Amino acid sequence: AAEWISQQRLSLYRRSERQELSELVKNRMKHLGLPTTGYDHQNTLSYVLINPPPDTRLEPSDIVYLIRSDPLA
Amino acid sequence: RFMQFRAKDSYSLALSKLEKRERENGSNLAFMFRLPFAAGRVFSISMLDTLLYQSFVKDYMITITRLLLGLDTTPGS
Amino acid sequence: IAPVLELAVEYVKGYPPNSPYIGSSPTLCHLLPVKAPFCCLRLDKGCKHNSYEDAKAYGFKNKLIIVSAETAGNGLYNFIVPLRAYYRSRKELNPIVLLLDNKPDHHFLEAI
Ligand SMILES: [K+]
Ligand SMILES: [Zn+2]
Repeated sequence: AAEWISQQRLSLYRRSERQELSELVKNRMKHLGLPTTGYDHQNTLSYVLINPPPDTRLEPSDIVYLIRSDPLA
Repeated sequence: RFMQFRAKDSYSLALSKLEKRERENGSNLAFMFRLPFAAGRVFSISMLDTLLYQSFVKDYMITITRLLLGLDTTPGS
Repeated sequence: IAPVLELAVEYVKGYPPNSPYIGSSPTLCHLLPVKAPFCCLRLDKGCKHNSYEDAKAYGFKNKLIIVSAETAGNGLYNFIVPLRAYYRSRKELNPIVLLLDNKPDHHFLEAI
C-alpha cells in the first residue's frame, strides 16, 4: 500500500488553495447533508456610466438604469 | 527563571550571577543558562519573533523551522 | 562500525478527514478505522460504549500526555498531529488528555 499512499501524498502536495477551499465547502455540505454537487471564477469588470453621451455605442451584457413612469397614474 | 524555583539552592542563584555576567557582554541569549530552559521545560514565543527578524537575512529559516516541526510536509523530506 | 559508502484495536494509516482550516498541511497519521463518536472522546462522562469516568478505568498501557489549555482550536490540532504521525511508533503512542476550561466545539471534536 506504500505506492498508493505515495500517490496520494504527491497528489495532496500538488493540490492548490482553490481545491482546498472547494473541498472544505464540500466537506461542510456533506456533513450538514446537502449534496456536494451544485457548488460548481468571475473574470469580469463593471462600472457605471451616469448619463453617457447620446452617441455612446451599446455593448452586450449591458444594463440600463431606467426611470419608468408610474403604472398607476 | 521562575519555572521550577528552588529558593534554597546555591546553584540556582549562581546561575543568576552567570546570567548577569552574560547580559553585561551584550548577549541576547542571557536566559539560556537557566535550568528549566536548558532542560526543555519552558520556551517563549519571542523566539518566533526572532525567527521572523532572522528571515529578513535567512529567508530559508522559517521553512527549515517548519520542516523540523513537521508543520509543512514536502515529499522526500 | 561499518564505513559509509560514497554511493548507495488496529489503526489505519491515512490523512485526517476534516482538516480544520485552510493551509493545514496534510500529514499521514495513525487513524482509527472508524471515526469515534463525540461521546467516546470524553474522560468525564460514561457513554453507551464505555462507562469509564477517569483515566484509571481506561487502563492505558502507555503513559499519558496532558494538555492544560483554555480552549480547544486549531492549535490543539497542530499539537495532536505530530504525536499521531505515521512515522511515530504505534506501540509507543501516548494517550492525549486535553484538560480544557471550556467545552470544545463540534468543529474541534470532528477534527480530532
Ligand atoms: K468515558
Ligand atoms: Zn461512547
